[PDB]
Amino acid sequence: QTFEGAGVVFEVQVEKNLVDIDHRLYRLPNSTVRNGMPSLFQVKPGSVVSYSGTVSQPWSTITDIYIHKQMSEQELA
Amino acid sequence: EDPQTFEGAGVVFEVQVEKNLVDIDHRLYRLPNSTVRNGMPSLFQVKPGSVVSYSGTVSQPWSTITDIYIHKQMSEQELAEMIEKE
Ligand SMILES: [Cl-]
Ligand code: NA
Repeated sequence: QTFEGAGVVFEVQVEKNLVDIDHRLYRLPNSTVRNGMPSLFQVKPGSVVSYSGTVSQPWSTITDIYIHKQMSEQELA
Repeated sequence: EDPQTFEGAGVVFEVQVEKNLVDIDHRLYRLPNSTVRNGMPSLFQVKPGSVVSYSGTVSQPWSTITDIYIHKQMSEQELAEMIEKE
C-alpha cells in the first residue's frame, strides 16, 4: 500500500497530474500541497526529490514530496 | 549559494508546540504554524524520533524552518526494490 523513494525529476505533465522521476511515472494530484501551493507546479526537470505515497495502478500516487534545495541547484548545473 | 537560506537533515529529539520550536540533533529551530503540508501545520506532524529533511530562512533568535519532510523509514523502499532487481 505505501512506498517511498528519491530521485531526479525528468518531466512534469501538469495537465495530466503526472511527474516523471528517473523514467518512472507517478500520479501527482493537486491535493499534494506545501504552504498552500500544489507541489505539481513547484517540481521542474532537474529537481532532486524525496517522495512518498500510496501504491495504485497503472501509476502510484505521490502524496508527499520534498525538493532538495542545494542538490537541485547542483543537478541543473 | 544564499547565506540567508539553509538546508539540513537529522532526527527530531523534541517538539515544543507552545513555543513553535523543534529540536533536531540537539539544535533548535523555529517551526511556525505557517509551515504547512497537506493543510496541516508540520509542527503537529513531527514527533521525537522523526527522521527529517528541512529548509528555511536564517533568523534570530532561531532560524525558521519553512519546509520539512518526514522520511517514511517504515514504508517499503524503492531503493530496496532496486537493490533486489540488481
Ligand atoms: Cl498546505
Ligand atoms: Na543557503
